[PDB]
Amino acid sequence: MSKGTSSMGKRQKRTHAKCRRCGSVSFNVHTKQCTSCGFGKTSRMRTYKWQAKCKY
Amino acid sequence: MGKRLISQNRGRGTPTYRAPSHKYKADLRHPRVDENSSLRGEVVGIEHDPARSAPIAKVAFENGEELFLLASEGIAVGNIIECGDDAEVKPGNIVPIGNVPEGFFICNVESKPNDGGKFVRSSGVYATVVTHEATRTAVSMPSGNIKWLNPKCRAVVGIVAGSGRVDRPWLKAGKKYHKMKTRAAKYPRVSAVAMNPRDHPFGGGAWKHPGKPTTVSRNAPPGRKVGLIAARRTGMKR
RNA sequence: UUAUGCUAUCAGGUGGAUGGCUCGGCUCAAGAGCUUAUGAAGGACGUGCCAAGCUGCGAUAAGCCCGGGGUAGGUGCAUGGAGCCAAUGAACCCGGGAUUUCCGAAUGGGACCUCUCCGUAGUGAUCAUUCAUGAUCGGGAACGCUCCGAAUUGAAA
RNA sequence: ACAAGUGCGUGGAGUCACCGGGGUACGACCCGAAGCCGGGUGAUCUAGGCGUGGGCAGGUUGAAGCGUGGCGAAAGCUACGUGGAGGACCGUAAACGGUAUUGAUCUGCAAAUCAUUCGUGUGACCUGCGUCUCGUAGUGAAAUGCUAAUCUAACCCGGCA
RNA sequence: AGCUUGUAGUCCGUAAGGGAGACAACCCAGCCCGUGGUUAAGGUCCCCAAGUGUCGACUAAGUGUUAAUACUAAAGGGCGU
RNA sequence: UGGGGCCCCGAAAAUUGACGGGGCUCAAGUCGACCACCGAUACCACGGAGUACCGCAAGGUAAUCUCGUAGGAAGGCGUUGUGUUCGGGUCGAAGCAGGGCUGUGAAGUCCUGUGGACCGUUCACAAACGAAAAUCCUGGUAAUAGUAGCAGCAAAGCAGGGUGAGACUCCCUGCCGCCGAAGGGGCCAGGUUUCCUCGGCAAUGUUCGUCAGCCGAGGGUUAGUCGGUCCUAAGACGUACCGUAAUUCGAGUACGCCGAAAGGGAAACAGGUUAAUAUUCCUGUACCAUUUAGCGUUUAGUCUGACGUCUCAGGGCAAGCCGAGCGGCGUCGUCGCGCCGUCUAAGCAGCGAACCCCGUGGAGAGCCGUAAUGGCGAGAAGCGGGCGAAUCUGUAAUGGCACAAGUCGGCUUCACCCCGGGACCCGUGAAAAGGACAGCUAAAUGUCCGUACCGAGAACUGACACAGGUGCCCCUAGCUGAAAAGGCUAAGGCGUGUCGGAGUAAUUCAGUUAAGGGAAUUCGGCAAAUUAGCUCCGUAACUUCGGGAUAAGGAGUGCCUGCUGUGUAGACAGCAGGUCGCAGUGACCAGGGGGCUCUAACUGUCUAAUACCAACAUAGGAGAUUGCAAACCCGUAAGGGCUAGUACAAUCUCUGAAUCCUGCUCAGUGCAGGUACCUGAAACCCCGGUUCAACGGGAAGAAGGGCCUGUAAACAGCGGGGGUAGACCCUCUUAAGGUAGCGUAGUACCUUGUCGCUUAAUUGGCGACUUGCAUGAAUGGAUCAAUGAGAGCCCUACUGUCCCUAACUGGAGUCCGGUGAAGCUUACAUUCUAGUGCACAGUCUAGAGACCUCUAGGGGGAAGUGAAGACCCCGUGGAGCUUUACUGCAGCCUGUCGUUGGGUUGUGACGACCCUAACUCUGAGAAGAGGACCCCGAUAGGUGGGCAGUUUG
RNA sequence: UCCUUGGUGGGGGCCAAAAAUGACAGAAAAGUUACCCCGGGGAUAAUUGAGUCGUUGCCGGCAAGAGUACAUAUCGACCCGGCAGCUUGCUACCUCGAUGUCGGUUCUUUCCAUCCUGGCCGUGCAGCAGCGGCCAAGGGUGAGGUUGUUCGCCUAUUAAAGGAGAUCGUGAGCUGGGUUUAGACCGUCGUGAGACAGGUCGGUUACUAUCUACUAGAGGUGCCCGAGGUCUGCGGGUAAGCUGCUUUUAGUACGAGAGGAACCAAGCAGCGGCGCCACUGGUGUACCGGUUGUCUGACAAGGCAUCGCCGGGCAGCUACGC
Ligand SMILES: [Mg+2]
Ligand SMILES: [Mg+2]
Ligand SMILES: [Mg+2]
Ligand SMILES: [Mg+2]
Ligand SMILES: [Mg+2]
Ligand SMILES: [Mg+2]
Ligand SMILES: [Mg+2]
Ligand SMILES: [Mg+2]
Ligand SMILES: [Mg+2]
Ligand SMILES: [Mg+2]
Ligand SMILES: [Mg+2]
Ligand SMILES: [Mg+2]
Ligand SMILES: [Mg+2]
Ligand SMILES: [Mg+2]
Ligand SMILES: [Mg+2]
Ligand SMILES: [Mg+2]
Ligand SMILES: [Mg+2]
Ligand SMILES: [Mg+2]
Ligand SMILES: [Mg+2]
Ligand SMILES: [Mg+2]
Ligand SMILES: [Mg+2]
Ligand SMILES: [Mg+2]
Ligand SMILES: [Mg+2]
Ligand SMILES: [Mg+2]
Ligand SMILES: [Mg+2]
Ligand SMILES: [Mg+2]
Ligand SMILES: [Mg+2]
Ligand SMILES: [Zn+2]
Repeated sequence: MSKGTSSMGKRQKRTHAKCRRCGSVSFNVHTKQCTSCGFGKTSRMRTYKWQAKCKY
Repeated sequence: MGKRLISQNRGRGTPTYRAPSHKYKADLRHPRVDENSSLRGEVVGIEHDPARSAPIAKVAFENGEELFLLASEGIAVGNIIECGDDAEVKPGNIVPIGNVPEGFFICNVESKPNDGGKFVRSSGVYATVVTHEATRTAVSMPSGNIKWLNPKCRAVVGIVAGSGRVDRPWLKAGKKYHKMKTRAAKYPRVSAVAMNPRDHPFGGGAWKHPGKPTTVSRNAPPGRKVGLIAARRTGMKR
């Protein structure tokens, strides 16, 4: 058995579900937090200054 | 940062090093009794405690509080358990050590009054009441230390049940594996010389050896205090 | 009639450069500058006679009503068939309203379930108070204030 | 600083622009690595712990215990039957693993698979689903192995031109 | 040692054209374009333009037909001539 | 005899070859001279260009100017646009292909063709301003090439008739086949319409195709009873408290809430119906829950839900099988057999086997039992009674069956259900909802979600219609057979593990057979071959007494006739006679065996994707820390892991079963303790200084260090030289000189050490000796039965491994029809030799060969392709790791200040003592135990590779 | 001189002297990497190649002498001069955007400095058998045990069982035994990570052939009255054979004896070459027979299980035959 195509047929399950707040498939099913908008962790939307570049 | 030791992983509290707390029957402690109070109870059954690999007695008291108790040797079903200072010095009874005659055996000793029992709890261990004084009382513990305890520290008379458990050799890695399933301990354990230098202080090299003295100081930091920690001496008895 | 070929040109194919155009973009300047529990932004689903995407709208669903402008056509990007709307002044633009499913600060409990359970019909949490009522919660391109806070790199180490 | 010698300066020409050359710092003619640091992502793969389930064709061997009978004065010795123990044995193209052919294939069926030959196959077993442990951190019966085809320090974006 | 490290001059690097079979730096030559002429180096039996050239000898081994040279064998011997 | 010229011997090299080749002999060689000619861009001359300087300009001079890399300087050409001048264009602008002319050239202008709307120029000015190249980037497109692939693991199709314009490929029929314990049936996750009907074939399908999981259109999923829903588990999430500079961040606590489509669980079955739905819709017959009403009650605390692994008895049943009758089909050369069917659910009513309980009973020179263990005056057997299963019987009885029979007996029954026993555990094998004990009758209500289809060699995942994985997850019939193995057949699914024809080489992938020899092959028996099932006889060394063991070495085996024994029975075991063959486990299936060493005890684990090992782990042994407010560890903190724990424990290490053992060294380093003396920071105190301090000293002195002691199953170490016939006086002794053992080793340089067995011969194997470059005792030593896909050697058996290859089979290849890529490539290229050239040339130089094109072949060459070398060096490039490198930072130890109070003595503020009242811990609290200590904030010193950044020229 | 002014303590400064960086035109500074990574280098090494030849292999001159005598049958000191480039060196010219690195195997070729076969000369050659030298590259030069080996030893044959070159010929041919990765053990070093030109066990061999070369098979044109047939021979190739054993010569020549040849002739054998299938052997999935298990209802006839397995075998092909 290998790490390539042999063990990639075990991908019959999910770790991210479609989040309510943003409709993106980023809601982790174990931590209960969307990794795109942060629903289930915070009221505000997660946005960081490293998501774009320094404006200079 | 060379990788943290097994002790640091255990102290962090990961699932590999956590005790399976749901497997155990009940926390063992003496029943809560107010000062100048007592309660009677009878044994309704001898069960098996996975936390200690020794029997524990299910005792039903007079106020109806079904409480698991640590089983001294010889305790049976239908026996009456008594607590308090007025309780007779009898095997299985919970009394202060200040009333126990010197030379008797006690177990599940309390560090402080109304403690619930800390010392002398393994399968078969016992303590000896050495001396009585007004503020103190000496008990010879299973290690050998003459610990000085308060005269009001309760204890159940007799040696702890399940004596002789370590007499049988393990004889097979599966038997110890099955014991360690219900334990918090990690099984099996890799020797530190077989580790790489990133993992342990003693790892690495072209051949299996520590390269440094295995007796480590008491003032060592965490992640370095391995081997023989703060040894008074080493080796077999010459 | 010398095939397979070679070189130069010509005609055609494939191809989409050059040229021309352009309702887009970028940069600079000048104004104006908050919104949200009276439920936002954002999202899911629905929504068209024939309608898949986008856009708009929300079971009144590419829409409804009222005051002003405009006036002969209208029926989105996207002048197809058949109908409909409009001189009771539409379409379109400005202003004021109505409707505005579910989630979302999401707020009666619950989310791998954008739905589900209780219905005794919902003010969840933290607060102020006369305990009538009220505040905060989220979003906003950057700017503003407070606090926490690296390394690459330069010194030719 | 006393002295005498000499240094620098002194008999009025600079300043501000346009077009240029060059030096210096900033991404500084353009492209080119391993890396270092901040914040987030990942245990659908794989490693380990836990909860709850499912599995292991068909045979073999025959531990303790028990019954009956022999041998002895006793102590004890002993045969057969029964018994169903074991990280026991053989064994499947059940399952798991992956020895040798250094065969096939190597712009493959396949970014490691196929054939024959093999190891375990009642247990330190295999495995479904659930849940947990993670980046100087986790896990590791320890190879620097594994942590989503990536590991002597992952991946994504940012410091970064 | 076609090695390494200096010194004087001249070269290649940065050097055409002509000639050594080809030759970075060996000889003529330092070179704007076209034409005519004559020479340099070197060659004149053919390949190849011009000598089967002249005089006096040597070599008999295909020796040789190889200025410089990283491209060319010595010591020794020969009543070979 | 000496001095000379040329030549000769000395004189041998590897593809055929080099005076440049032909060839040349009073020369076409050598020497001394000579003549004439050839031959450069030089020199001369003529005409022209540019440059340098001078001249106002015309122009003047240059034998004394004209080559050119890095580079400096000057002058121009071109693209796009701005200001400004002058303009061109549907009587045809830009751009594009070719061509003429000008210019040294950059480039400009003009002409021919096409085109359908803009485009230049003077003088100045700006720039996202000029490409041939960066393994440059994006796009398009070649050569390879009509080539490889469309083959290997399941070699599958043929005849007739259709449909169709078109048929190997689609449909029907027959024949021949594949799977048949999976390629069939059911469904989880996942997919998401792939499901079903109709119409098409531009793309998809490894060919075509009228076919299709494709394209287009339409349709399809119906629940009180199946699941979700409800319950709780491992474990998440929320609010509050608390922490944090702060949070969306963090452990714990309290209250909640979620967490399983395979755990628990209230209840439905049979038949019909559609193209696709069916325990859901329809027919029949039922059942469950909640609420409302009528009739009365609690027993209310228990039981059930509810439990591991192994083994086994008894009972039932699906499936299976046999005999009789009955109804159809097949066969029918002869026979009378073979196959199919002969059906019947839940619900309702009834009986109830074991176990358990109750009333009697009276059992010992012992009796009653089970498969087995067992039971008994603490009361067995026996007799009654109660509680009590699966299934069975009766009804449901009319449903479907061609309304064709439809009725009966027997055997067996798993792996399914009920019930009971036993054994094991240093494993003890879940909880909660729900359910039972007071219910009976009536009526109404039972919302929401899923329901199609695939579930995999084509519906999932791996880029794919992927030989993998997910799933072999749960079921699977007849014969053989121990069997679910393998072979042959049902049912069921398929001829789609989606290219065909053809039979003609070499070569190749996988097989069959091979005389005589039998490992002579090879690094090595790698590969292949041998043996193989069952019964019986028999079985060695050695051993931990368990084993080795299927050791080894042997015999039998079919079929037919007739019987016996055990069992209730299925079935099992055995015997006599006859008989066929080369062969009776006739195919399939199925160990070759043994001996001596090394190593590890063993089962296990391991570098997924080159290492299945002797490495890791293991039980066993030993050591160390810690009395629990602990040791060890995490966190900044709040608070935590170990821990629902307590020395028979947890944590930290070394060694690695058992057997015999484990010697000396504490000098170095480490650790622990003692601390008399020395050193030792800050605060406090005293002196000097300061109109005050900074500052300089003194006193005292914590931890730490020096110092002394213990410690080696702590890190570690355990020696040479001279003699004596080599057993002694001494050495070399900065602690000690290696004991038991083992020894050319897995360690041994010399080395292929020396001797014996093994072989004709052995750098080998084993045994012995061993002066050991450089063995040795938990850095564990020696040794070891058993085990081992481990590493060597030997014997037997076997064989195409070989002598030495041959023939045959299937798939490729060759040829043909269809489909159809990729990789190398500056250009040219029909080469061969030698030389030269950066010293390894198809392209240069000189020769020699060579007509071109195509097919097949295997690979000589293209220093063939893959690829910015991984070996070596360099880089004031990195990373990881180490440490008595440099500099630091956590952790830990300790003095002082604060927290921090009250009384007593001994001193001049210091040390001790006592108290409770802050504070800490425990408990829900009463209260209990410590207590001004500890913890905590700050500061001073130490230890400190635990961690960080760097350096190591 | 010290930040408004004056002072006091204490700092700052000018000039000069001392304290040191020895890597001495001045960093406060240890290792390891085979777990390694990255940027480059033929600016620089292992590698092949080229140059050179100390060393290695092979020789020559002069002959000092030994050889009973006698330098030169044979050996050839000292000293001197060479060739080859086949051993090890030296060097750094080519290659680090790789020329796949030892040994074996397969196949082809080349040099002669010849081991055997062929021809001679000398001898201190009686014969047999040696010894030394010259010519000669047509053929031959093998099978085995250890070792990864090259080399070397050993075994029995043999005419002999030569050496060397071809990128230490030959990995788009093979093998993978050794060396040169990642794992592990032993010993020795190092406090340690780790290292050893020490040993041991284990350890991935990628490619569809464009051009050229060769091997064979065809299609064209060129030459030519048009076609056919039979020949010639410019040329190309060969090993088409090479070598032993026995008999005869002859137990003769020679020799005191033992021992013991050659010329001619014959047969057979080893290897090589070419060809063939009467005989023998192999195969022979055409075919025939026996038989196991199972299916088609039984017999008969058939399917499948490697041709199910087993026995036999014609033709064909082929060697082990001729
Ligand atoms: Mg910014
Ligand atoms: Mg360390
Ligand atoms: Mg710097
Ligand atoms: Mg002075
Ligand atoms: Mg028995
Ligand atoms: Mg097995
Ligand atoms: Mg990975
Ligand atoms: Mg970056
Ligand atoms: Mg010169
Ligand atoms: Mg020059
Ligand atoms: Mg020249
Ligand atoms: Mg220049
Ligand atoms: Mg270009
Ligand atoms: Mg074919
Ligand atoms: Mg079959
Ligand atoms: Mg097609
Ligand atoms: Mg739930
Ligand atoms: Mg082992
Ligand atoms: Mg081990
Ligand atoms: Mg010792
Ligand atoms: Mg051998
Ligand atoms: Mg490079
Ligand atoms: Mg430098
Ligand atoms: Mg460090
Ligand atoms: Mg730095
Ligand atoms: Mg390592
Ligand atoms: Mg080759
Ligand atoms: Zn989201």
